[PDB]
Amino acid sequence: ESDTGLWLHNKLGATDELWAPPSIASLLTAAVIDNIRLCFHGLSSAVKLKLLLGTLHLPRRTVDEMKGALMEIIQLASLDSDPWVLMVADILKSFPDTGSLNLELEEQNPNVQDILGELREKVGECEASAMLPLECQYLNKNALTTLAGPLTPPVKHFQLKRKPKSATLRAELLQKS
Amino acid sequence: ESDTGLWLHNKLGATDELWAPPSIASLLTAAVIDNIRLCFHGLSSAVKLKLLLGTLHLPRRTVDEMKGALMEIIQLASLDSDPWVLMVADILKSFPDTGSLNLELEEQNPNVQDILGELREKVGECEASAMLPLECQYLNKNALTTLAGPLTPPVKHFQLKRKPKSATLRAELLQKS
Amino acid sequence: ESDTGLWLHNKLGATDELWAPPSIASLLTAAVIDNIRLCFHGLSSAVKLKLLLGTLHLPRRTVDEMKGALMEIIQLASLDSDPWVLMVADILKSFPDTGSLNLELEEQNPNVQDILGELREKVGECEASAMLPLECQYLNKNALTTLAGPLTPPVKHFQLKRKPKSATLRAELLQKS
Amino acid sequence: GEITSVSTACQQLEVFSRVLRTSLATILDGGEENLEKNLPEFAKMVCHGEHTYLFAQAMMSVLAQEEQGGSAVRRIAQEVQRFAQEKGHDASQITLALGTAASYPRACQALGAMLSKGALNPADITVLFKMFTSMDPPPVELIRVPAFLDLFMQSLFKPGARINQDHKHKYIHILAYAASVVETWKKNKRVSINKDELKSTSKAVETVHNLCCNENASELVAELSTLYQCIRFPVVAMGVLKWVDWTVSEPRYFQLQPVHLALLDEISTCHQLLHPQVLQLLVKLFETEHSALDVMEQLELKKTLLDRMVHLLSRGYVLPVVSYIRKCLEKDTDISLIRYFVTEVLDVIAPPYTSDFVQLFLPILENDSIADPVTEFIAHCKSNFIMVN
Amino acid sequence: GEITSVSTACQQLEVFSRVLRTSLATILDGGEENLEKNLPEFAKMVCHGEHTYLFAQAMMSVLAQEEQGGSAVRRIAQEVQRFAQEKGHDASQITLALGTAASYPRACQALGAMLSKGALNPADITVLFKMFTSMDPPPVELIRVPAFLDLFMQSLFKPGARINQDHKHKYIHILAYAASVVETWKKNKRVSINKDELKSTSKAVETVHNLCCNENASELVAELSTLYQCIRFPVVAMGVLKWVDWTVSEPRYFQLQPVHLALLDEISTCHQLLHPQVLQLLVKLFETEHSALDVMEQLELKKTLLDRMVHLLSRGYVLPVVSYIRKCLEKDTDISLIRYFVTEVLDVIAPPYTSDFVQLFLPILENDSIADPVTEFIAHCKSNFIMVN
Amino acid sequence: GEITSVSTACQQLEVFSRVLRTSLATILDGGEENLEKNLPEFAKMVCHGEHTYLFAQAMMSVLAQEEQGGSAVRRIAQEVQRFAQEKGHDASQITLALGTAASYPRACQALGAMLSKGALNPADITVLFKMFTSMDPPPVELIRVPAFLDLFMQSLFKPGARINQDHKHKYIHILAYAASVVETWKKNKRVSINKDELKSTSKAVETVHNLCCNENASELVAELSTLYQCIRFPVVAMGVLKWVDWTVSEPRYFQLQPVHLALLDEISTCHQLLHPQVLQLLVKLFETEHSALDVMEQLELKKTLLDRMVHLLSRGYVLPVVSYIRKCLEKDTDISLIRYFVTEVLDVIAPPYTSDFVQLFLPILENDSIADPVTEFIAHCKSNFIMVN
Ligand SMILES: [Cl-]
Ligand SMILES: [Cl-]
Ligand SMILES: [Cl-]
Ligand SMILES: [Cl-]
Ligand SMILES: [Cl-]
Ligand SMILES: [Cl-]
Repeated sequence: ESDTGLWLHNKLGATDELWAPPSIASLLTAAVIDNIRLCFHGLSSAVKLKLLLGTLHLPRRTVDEMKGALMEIIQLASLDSDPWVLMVADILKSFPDTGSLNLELEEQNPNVQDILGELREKVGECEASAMLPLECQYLNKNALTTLAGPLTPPVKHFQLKRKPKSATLRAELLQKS
Repeated sequence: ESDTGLWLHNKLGATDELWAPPSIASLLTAAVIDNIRLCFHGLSSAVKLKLLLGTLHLPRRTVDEMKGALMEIIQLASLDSDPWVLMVADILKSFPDTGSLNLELEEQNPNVQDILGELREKVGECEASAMLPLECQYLNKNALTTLAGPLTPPVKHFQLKRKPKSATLRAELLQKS
Repeated sequence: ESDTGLWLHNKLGATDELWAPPSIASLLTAAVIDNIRLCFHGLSSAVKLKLLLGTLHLPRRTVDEMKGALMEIIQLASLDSDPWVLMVADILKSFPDTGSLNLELEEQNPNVQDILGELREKVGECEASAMLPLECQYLNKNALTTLAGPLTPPVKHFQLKRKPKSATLRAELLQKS
Repeated sequence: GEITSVSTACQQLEVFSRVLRTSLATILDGGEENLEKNLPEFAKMVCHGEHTYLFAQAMMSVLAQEEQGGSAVRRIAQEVQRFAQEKGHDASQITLALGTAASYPRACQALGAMLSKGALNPADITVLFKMFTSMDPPPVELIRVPAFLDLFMQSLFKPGARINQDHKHKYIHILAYAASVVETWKKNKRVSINKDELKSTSKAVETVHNLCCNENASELVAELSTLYQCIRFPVVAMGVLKWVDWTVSEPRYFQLQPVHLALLDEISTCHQLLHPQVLQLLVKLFETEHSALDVMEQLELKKTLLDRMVHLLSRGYVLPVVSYIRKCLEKDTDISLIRYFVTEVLDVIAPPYTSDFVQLFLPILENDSIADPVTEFIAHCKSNFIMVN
Repeated sequence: GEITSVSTACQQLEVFSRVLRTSLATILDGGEENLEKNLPEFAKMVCHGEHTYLFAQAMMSVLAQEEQGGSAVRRIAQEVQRFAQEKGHDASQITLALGTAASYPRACQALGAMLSKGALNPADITVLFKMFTSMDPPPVELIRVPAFLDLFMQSLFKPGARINQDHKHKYIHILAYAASVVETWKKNKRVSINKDELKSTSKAVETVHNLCCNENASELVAELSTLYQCIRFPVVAMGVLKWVDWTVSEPRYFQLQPVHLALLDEISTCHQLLHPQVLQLLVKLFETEHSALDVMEQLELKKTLLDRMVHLLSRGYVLPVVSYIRKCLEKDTDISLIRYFVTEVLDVIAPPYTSDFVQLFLPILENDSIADPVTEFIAHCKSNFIMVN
Repeated sequence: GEITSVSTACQQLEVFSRVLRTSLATILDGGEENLEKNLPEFAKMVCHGEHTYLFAQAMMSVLAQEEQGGSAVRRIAQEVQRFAQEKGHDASQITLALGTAASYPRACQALGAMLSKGALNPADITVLFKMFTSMDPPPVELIRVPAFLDLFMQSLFKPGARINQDHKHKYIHILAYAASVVETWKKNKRVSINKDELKSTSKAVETVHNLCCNENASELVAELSTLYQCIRFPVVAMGVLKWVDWTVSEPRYFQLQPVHLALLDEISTCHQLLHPQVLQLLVKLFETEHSALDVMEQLELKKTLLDRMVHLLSRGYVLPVVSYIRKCLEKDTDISLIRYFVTEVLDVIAPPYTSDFVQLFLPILENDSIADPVTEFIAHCKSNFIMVN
């Protein structure tokens, strides 16, 4: 295709959109993928970030076909000048072959090293009665305990001398039947 | 006495009371003192702290009689596991022989060393016009100066142009007679 | 003159005045200047500070005549005990010969070294859009740019959709004629 | 104190990384209580672009691997995933690639479809159902995605709803499977699958589902004993809570003589994990402008909502409840309502108190202190507590 | 900012030690002025148990040995000893074992008895009296215990009181001995005893004692010149201050046409060490709810109490006085009373002012600044003072 | 927070030096916006005595030599020199000895005389004039002293004034010379002198000078087009600003039906360096107690002064303008006037906004938020901005 890089600008160059546009799977033709290695150097970061993230929205069948071409692009992105493009290229390098993202990201990456360094220590400081994930709210005790361990009982901030007014209300509504 | 340690629990085990109970001098029989070395290991800290402090409430005559037994108990307390029992045992070790408390408390005692270390420096920082003890308020100038030195005069925050309204009131009440 | 130092006290000893009194040029007779080297040691700092600053208020003709006597006094002041007298003596030492103050003041002078040290760094931190001197407000663009360089344009905090109400007011007053 | 535009914070990776580090630190400090405040400031940045969303979620997945407290980050990640969903962003492709969901082709396909559309369809539900009925079913952790389970809530307990009777058992089974089934693993190998609680849980859900969709509810009070027994199943309690929400939150509801709110007391008593949602609902109904209600009716209704808070408080969710009453006092609500909360709470509590409770309940006591258990509480605090530093 | 229970702070010696260190630091920082605030937070902890009281008092005795400022800690220890007394705790056994009081058997015995009972009895008073009359009397520092001297105040100057005439001279002598006698020591050996002022001081106390117990006082004004001369003795001034206190503080007193308050001006003029007690009394009477008094009578009475403060202020106790007027202004008292204090103070003061005074008197001036010496003071301050940092 | 007397701060050189260091730091931090606040606290200290003034000015001259930002210190020094002048202190001798002005005997003599007297006299004006007409004129930087140029303002544009017609061209020429002439230097040697703009600038000043002294102005509107063209010369704009100031600021002026204020909009549009003076004037007229004006007339007049601020704001002087409106809102001005400023500003601005603007304009928006562009602005801010730390 003639000026295939100019055409990518008219499709993904929209600064307003920062997420995958509707029908992004149809925009990424197999032939287009093979044309990206020809015009990548001149592309802006915004378009590259839409391009790279676009590979996640492709069906497993379409990805496996041009996985060689995808590896070539992701490699190109790992040699980019934009730090955002570099970071994304490091997360997707495991995708075209495994279908899963890379979570080994500390190798020669000061940002990641500084993030994980500081927060791993912070996460360990708040292990006492730490908030659980949302799925735990849907689980029976045995599934809950298997997954997250025993729940810490509520702190006793006082001692109940008598039962509240809501205790009498339960007995009433049970008597009505 | 059979189960003399159980009996001490029913007399001093009250968690509510943290000071010497009324008629503590009658509870500490000379024979009981000789029974404390037999059951001390099982006693709680609370009871031991009531026991050790109890020796101060005994008349000088009663203390001097079993001073050997008292030394034995205070020694036992200096080998206790509770830091409170240890601290009290170090203050009373001078008592059964001299009738006075020990104020040499820095030897291998990090707490005391940290307290006195920080505060000795703080006390010296506020030597300028430092507040005097209460007895000084009752003393004539010569006794006051002998004991605490010359008083620092009040800071002059302004200059009096005229005498206040209270000056005229003194002259009036002196004229009435 | 007999007790010429006592006479200087009755003329400049006023603690209320801390600036050059009116007609200070008439108080500093040429003969008086030659008498200052005789009575300087007993003078107070206040009077010396009025004396030294007084040399600035003398006409260029009067200064050049006793410049040798002035150098002698300024030297005496540079050996004074008062830090204020010393600082002033270091600023005026260049005056009787050049008519200009000394701005080389860092030599063995901890105060000046600490002032300039800290502030030179502070001045460089606020070079971005730094406030200009007052004379710049009176200058045409070409003189302004020659002297202080191009002005930094105002930060654009928003974008004008329409012109304000004051724009219509200008057109009206132009139509009245 | 300082404010920042989203665009600026995302343009430089270095800058974005630093804000992520402090924001995450704050959220972990705020606990689940201050989660609702500390979250949007972080989520807005992260959801600026798909690439920003990717990076932040990759960082959070790595932190979630920490045995000690990593679960708290998984919670944060899920809260952000919900933010993206509610703002029209599709983050299903990233979510599935983020975990080991992609290891199972058929299931991951059907699960991503529904997560992308944001609803449950019989086509993708059947695909999941057949697989979990076979001799070798996929890992249960796969269907335990918050975004997925919520789709069941609005499909089974929402006033309505559009559903196929020939597929209803499939919807119920998959939900009950996610809620009760327990797997055992050794060296990433699944040894056994425990389904003992699948039958009773599936029945509990089916029972309450039939009650909720029916409505008119005036028949609710008659089957209350059955309803309370089912609420003991957490998955069912979530459903009832959501159902009570949609029922009461909808305008033109307060024209009746309320059993819907009474069920909340049973929810609170049985499930501590649902306390912040119960309170979140109670404060949503407490801040609604009921223009159709009479002034006296508005007062008593708010007193009723406070009665739920006092009950919740008595179940051990006290500090976040006490904290809210102090917030609307210092900043609106009439004095009579605040005094009622104080009265009712002081009528059921007794020493010993913690310093954390006193530090919140004593200040609210001495703002307009005219109302004796009040002064007696103050006397206790003055005798037994000390300010430091 | 943070609050802590007493029990928790005392359970661990490590924790108790740390709070002691910061509390003592704060009290030493607050000076005698902020003593009344910073003390109870420390005292409540220390007086939790006898063992906690022992440890803290042992620490304070060691600090009191410092030549430079150690006296300030002895003051703190005595303030805490009083706290224990007022809370029903007996700390006489510890107090005597704490010093060199135990070195003298007979005297220490009698002194501990009365300190434990909290009153003076003729039996133990005679034992002390005979010893201080002999050729070899015990150290005067022994009877110079604040807790002891106070027992004399409520026995000699309190409205009443129960006392034996055959023992009265013994009570007077011991008090006058503690107040006037001066010993000289060399290498812990007492060289001489100076009793020159014992005769006149004993007479001063006896004179005012007879006046105070008499009352009706309407005879007070007649013997005012004698009364003023005696007030010059600090021990007597303390007595008059306490007597004026018990007289005025007792309800149903303000039905007369006040000489009792006028004596306070003489106290202030003679004794700077009594200024914080004079003010403490004046603010106690300024905050009393006189329900029996007429509104206009309440206003003028408060103006009268302010006249005492302005006099006290003019004696060099200005900063704590100015500080109190600012506290009740920012936080109650009607505007007219605050304006009267400003008017009277500005009518007698003049430059130079210290920055410490301006920092307190200028803010109180410009809150509701409508009342010229006021604007002239502001003009002076604006010209001569500078804010830093 | 802490206050200090001027005397104390100046007695010790060590102490004075430290305050100088922090004061100068603060003023450099406050920028030109907060200059009017941070200056007097420093100036009062520096102007305590001639020796203190000398030391501080010597320190500031050395700092002014820094190529990067040294000009900002020269500004501070000139602000202090003005403070000394306004307090009756003569600092002309120091000012001239401070620079290279003393290098030119005749001129420096005449320049110091007028700077000491504080006015312009024909004698010393002629001496300067003849020298700048000769083939070898002195450096133009010599007549570019703020204190000097101001003397021209009150002599040429002040309502009046006392001036000689035979000398008027000399006054005009010297001013126009200081404003337009451009010299080139190489190794402290003056290569050329550019006078191209001297003719047109001199004419601009002469034209407006004749208009201002005339008055009655009712003839102002007729020659408005000529007047606007001249205002483009900064030296003339300064004159008009000062003239408008003296005209309007003088009491008993608001009895007319205002062209004087309308000229300010043209000043603002042409000269960014005059924005802080334009605002300084506008806030001076906004805080004047017009006792002769009717209530409705006072309201509309203040609305008129606000119209000038909105225009000024639209010229890129927004942050200091927005800041002032927030100050009088949080601390006086009636609500209607504040709402008008908000309305007018929101009617002409649009995204993108900076965080610095939002941080000031959003708080002023949500104090009494009842008035849609307002809520739409809040919606934008909530969507696009984030709080950090
Ligand atoms: Cl549970
Ligand atoms: Cl407690
Ligand atoms: Cl005294
Ligand atoms: Cl002063
Ligand atoms: Cl310009
Ligand atoms: Cl924006």
